[PDB]
Amino acid sequence: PNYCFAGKTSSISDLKEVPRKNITLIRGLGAFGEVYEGQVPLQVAVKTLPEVCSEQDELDFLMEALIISKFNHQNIVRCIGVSLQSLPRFILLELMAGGDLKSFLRETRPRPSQPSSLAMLDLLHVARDIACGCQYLEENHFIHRDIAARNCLLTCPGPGRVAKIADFGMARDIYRGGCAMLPVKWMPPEAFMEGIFTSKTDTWSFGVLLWEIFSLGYMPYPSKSNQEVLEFVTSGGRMDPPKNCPGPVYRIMTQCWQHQPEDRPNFAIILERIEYCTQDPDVINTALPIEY
Repeated sequence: PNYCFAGKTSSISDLKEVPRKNITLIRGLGAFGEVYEGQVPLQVAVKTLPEVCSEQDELDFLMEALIISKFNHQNIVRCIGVSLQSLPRFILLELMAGGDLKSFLRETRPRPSQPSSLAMLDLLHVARDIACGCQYLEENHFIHRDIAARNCLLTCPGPGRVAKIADFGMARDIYRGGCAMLPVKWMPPEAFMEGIFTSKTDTWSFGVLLWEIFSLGYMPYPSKSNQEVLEFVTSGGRMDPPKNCPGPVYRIMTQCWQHQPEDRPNFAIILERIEYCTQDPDVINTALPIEY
């Protein structure tokens, strides 16, 4: 099977096959398939394909490799290569020691133990990082379909951290699952209703990611089920600001959640507005809540 991105066609032959003897698994790092820290030395993350898998699982794994390998942007996780000619098959990825963004936010919340673990600027930098990645996808006409905190990774826990889009499983499934597994809480009305997807789809999802970020890792639409959210959003309902969220930041969210896709900003505009928030002393001097 071939893969097309940015007007070019690649195949399995285009993937950089790394000799299996050059790859060593160091430690597990935590649904389908496991992820390890590895060495090729170059430190990598290793995603494995279970040997007990269907032919469709194999094609899915291949397509994931093709998709990530063809992106070229600092805010999308790099693919070092693959090891598909030995079993179990490997995809070799940029090692992201900070882990996933949702877990990071939850575990690094300000507490009386760590009163200054995070500040507004840290959150705005994460938002900018992912918005930069989204802008790259948008300008290359790639619709992610699942922009959410769980699908982003951090290079490290500490101050120089960079956030990157990591998981492209939904886009992979669509490129060629069930209702219960659909990320409804991240989807715009035209998406779950008509199955219409555009870049304005990802704009809506990014608004929800922004809420995730500034809530410090809460599940969107607290206390609402998927179907309750669907009816809520379809009726015009929107989330309230996260605790202590600056007005200028919340306004970016609500612009991302405009009912009509044409009324939602593209990512160039979103980046401009995030940048403006980062300049505003009243925004960045706002204290985040301390979780007791």
